Amino acid sequence: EAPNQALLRILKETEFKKIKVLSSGTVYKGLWIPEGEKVKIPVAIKESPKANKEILDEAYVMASVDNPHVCRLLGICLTSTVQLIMQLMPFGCLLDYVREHKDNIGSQYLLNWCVQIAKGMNYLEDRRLVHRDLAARNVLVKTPQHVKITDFGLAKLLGAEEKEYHAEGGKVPIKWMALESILHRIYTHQSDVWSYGVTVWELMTFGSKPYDGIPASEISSILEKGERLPQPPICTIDVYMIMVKCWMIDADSRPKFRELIIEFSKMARDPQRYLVIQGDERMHLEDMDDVVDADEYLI
Amino acid sequence: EAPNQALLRILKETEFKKIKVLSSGTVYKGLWIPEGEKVKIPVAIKESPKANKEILDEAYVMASVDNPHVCRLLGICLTSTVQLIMQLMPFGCLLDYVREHKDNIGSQYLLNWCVQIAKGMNYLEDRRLVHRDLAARNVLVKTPQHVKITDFGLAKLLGAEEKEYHAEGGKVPIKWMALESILHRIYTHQSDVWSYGVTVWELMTFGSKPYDGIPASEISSILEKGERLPQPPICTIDVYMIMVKCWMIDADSRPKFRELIIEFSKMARDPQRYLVIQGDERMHLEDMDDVVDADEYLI
Ligand SMILES: COc1cc2ncnc(Nc3ccc(F)c(Cl)c3)c2cc1OCCCN1CCOCC1
Ligand SMILES: COc1cc2ncnc(Nc3ccc(F)c(Cl)c3)c2cc1OCCCN1CCOCC1
Repeated sequence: EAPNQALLRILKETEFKKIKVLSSGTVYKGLWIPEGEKVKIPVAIKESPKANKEILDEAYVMASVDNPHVCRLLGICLTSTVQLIMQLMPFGCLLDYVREHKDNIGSQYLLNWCVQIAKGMNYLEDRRLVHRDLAARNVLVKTPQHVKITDFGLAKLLGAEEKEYHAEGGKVPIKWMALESILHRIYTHQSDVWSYGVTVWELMTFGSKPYDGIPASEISSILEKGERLPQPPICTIDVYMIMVKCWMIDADSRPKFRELIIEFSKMARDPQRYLVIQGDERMHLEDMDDVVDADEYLI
Repeated sequence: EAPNQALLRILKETEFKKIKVLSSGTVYKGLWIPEGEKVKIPVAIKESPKANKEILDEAYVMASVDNPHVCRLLGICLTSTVQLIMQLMPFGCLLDYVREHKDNIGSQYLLNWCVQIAKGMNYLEDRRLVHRDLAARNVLVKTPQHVKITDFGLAKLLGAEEKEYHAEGGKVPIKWMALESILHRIYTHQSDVWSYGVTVWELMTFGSKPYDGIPASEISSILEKGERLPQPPICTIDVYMIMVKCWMIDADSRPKFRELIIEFSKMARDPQRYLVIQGDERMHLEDMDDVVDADEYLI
């Protein structure tokens, strides 16, 4: 179809200062001070011919997406060891965030996160991109009201009139996968819908593990036996029913992302009708002048 | 208003054995042997993206109702083809049952069925649910003394301060419909009252067809011409008068279900005063230890 005219920006190593380590093949929190632009941008910096190949395929995908609910790549640095520069998401990933803040999360936020994630996913679908790794661990938290989909490591831009992706053989997350994907390694936007269902379930149980203690090999048979993840205590049947629809064996019977936006919006507009959470109405979540968030830095 | 906290139960396909076919998109009589619970429950099992959508909207409604006179959903099975598991009603639907057993139905049973059906309908009204398809074909017979309202296919849970339901365009049963519903596609509990009147008429004539041989298009004009279904031979004017009240053009002038319970109870307490039926005082209607009826299976 259309030409991909995204720009890929190459950054000079001297344009950015690493501040502290966040993780360890080694991500830093840091600042990006482009050109002589009188801005400083908070960023996260990620720092074997297979490895380099992978990382540039990722940069390729992140470079091609532009949406308020998908992660923002600022550029790459071709230093001996390749660096990816992304928008800093100060609150980290949404799985840890619901784990660490359960006593403080109200229904309004849970439902907003579901709407935002369905918007990002609908946007990927429009771009004919299948994510293949949607999970709460792959959702970053810019602020508690603003999340973005990340981790484009398994993602696939569909070419042509390719309607599905047939994968080769790698390590792949079984507990978030559509059954067609597990059985036949086929991936569609419809199988992203299934992972969306699991992701919402992880949010609704405040971060609990799907099918905890079940080994991945059994998952296939359980699913065809017709079993699913159980209704989270906070969920009304309205919200659960939506999860279960995401888990229909017939892929075309699963809701579309665009429909998930509508359903979760309807509910977000009266949150306590749809999630029942104890204590809900009571829950709220140096040289620095030139600081500008990546979302405000458009070039 | 309130959060719907019904539970929706997902059953494992191996937890249930189909026994014989009852109908044909294909209902089976069978047994449900949950968990390792040392119980066996008699059940009926019902086995295109529109179709799946419909069936789950139904499961949604049946899951949200809990009353001795409304059908009992035990759960769903998300097998490639979706299965609904319900309580087995051994005597089938009440239309066929009055058709097949006319020489044996006394006034006591006729009046009890009217009370039970008004109780179920009053309970739906409390739940702000409009059934829209009340008819004797949609009443199941657990035992000759115990019937339950079924077929939630057209049913609508009213949200908000919605006082009516305005329907779109589908195939809808004209002979059981309130005139507002036919003319303007408006549905209230008050239009369920009208269908209640027709349903009682089908019971009182032992299963005969309302407006037999009249085509549905005429029905509107007949009704506004002021014509109604005729007084069944067995009915005293007491009982007929109640049918006719259910058929007033002014919807608010029709009785309430709660009032129908009272009226039919008064009559059930002296049945031969209100229905005159020839021969009334003379009419009566393997590995199995662990069998338990769904009504006794509360989880
Ligand atoms: C403030 O927290 C983060 C913000 C982040 N903001 C943006 N991106 C992150 N990760 C990330 C991931 C992939 C990348 F290519 C790049 Cl460049 C960055 C981030 C990772 C972040 O934290 C990593 C997870 C912190 N942990 C890891 C160890 O213990 C549990 C909590
Ligand atoms: C013993 O008879 C039934 C008991 C039933 N018990 C419970 N439910 C039934 N139907 C039903 C309807 C919808 C459903 F989703 C499910 Cl799961 C079950 C039943 C349907 C039953 O029979 C179907 C009607 C039998 N026929 C149909 C063909 O010839 C006239 C008589």
